[PDB]
Amino acid sequence: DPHRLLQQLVLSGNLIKEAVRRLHS
Amino acid sequence: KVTTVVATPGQGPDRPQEVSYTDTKVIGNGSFGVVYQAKLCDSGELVAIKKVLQDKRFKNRELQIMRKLDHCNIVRLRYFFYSSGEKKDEVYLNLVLDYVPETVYRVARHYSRAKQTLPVIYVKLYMYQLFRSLAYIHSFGICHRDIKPQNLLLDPDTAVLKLCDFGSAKQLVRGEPNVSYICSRYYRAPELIFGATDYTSSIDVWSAGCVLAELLLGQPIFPGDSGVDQLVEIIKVLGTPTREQIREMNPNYTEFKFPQIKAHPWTKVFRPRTPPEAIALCSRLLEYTPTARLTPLEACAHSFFDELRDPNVKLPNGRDTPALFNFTTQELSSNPPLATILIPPHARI
Repeated sequence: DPHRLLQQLVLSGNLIKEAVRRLHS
Repeated sequence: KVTTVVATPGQGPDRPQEVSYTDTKVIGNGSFGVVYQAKLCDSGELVAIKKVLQDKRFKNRELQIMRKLDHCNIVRLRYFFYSSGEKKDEVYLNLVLDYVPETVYRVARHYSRAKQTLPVIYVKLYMYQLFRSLAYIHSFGICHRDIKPQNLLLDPDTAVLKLCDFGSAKQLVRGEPNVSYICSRYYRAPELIFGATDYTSSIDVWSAGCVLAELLLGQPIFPGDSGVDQLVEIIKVLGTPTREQIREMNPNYTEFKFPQIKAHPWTKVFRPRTPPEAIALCSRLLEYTPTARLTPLEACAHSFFDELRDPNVKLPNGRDTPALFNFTTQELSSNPPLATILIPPHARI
């Protein structure tokens, strides 16, 4: 579930960091 | 059969009239409600009728918004009437809008399937009108929040564009929070993805830059698969935002550490033959910093649209260009003096 996933990345403060990771895979 | 109802004129005196229509038929469904298409029995004209379930106690955001609006690049609300709700505290509002089967989406998808690109003339014409409508609705503090190719109606002979489907539109009031998961994924501004709730109508400009970019490329520029993939798609072009940019988008988002990726050249995002000024304009629309995006009016006045302000200009089919300079005070309010640049001395009456 991506909304939740997004909601967590945003709450946790790992949105940019996570997106970059995916950017490299 | 021929349906007849008592309706109120969208723009005009609050006194009802009868209104008969026919050849009614559903053309759209969803959470919002239902949409039909029909023909007016005394006007012949075809129209769309959006039927929404509304709570009697409150007003209807969409209805209230469409009533202030009276612009040439915005779908006109012909009439509106009500229907018997089922649950005592509910009614069905019937917005009787204007019907145009053609959309910038269909057109764009047309050329795309034909493997070629949309003529620059049309890209300037469409984007231009899009901005005026934006400038106009924004002047009221109204944000559409759902700008995309599909919500842009076209007259195939006149080349006139109209913004439509204000189902997500809302009159924004600073200090009052707005839902952050709004707007069609591919067109959603970065700040919305970062959870901003204090955003401005400049999320409509980010969206417009996306439509523009789409017309130049032949397909949406940021086809994210989810909310996280949307940002990844954005990062692929703009790279990662700077802290200053993040602060700007969402003053309340914190990320202590993240790898910094630089942006790719706009000159390479698009095909080699892409007109430079379209790229230039696009770079001032697709910015991370909301406050840095050009305003609709500033965009209408952009060098990319200079050819529309030329006296000789005509459509590829010899036809004249729609009304491009009939700006009103309302429409110019944000920066009245720009009026001298937007309105060619060859249009002054």
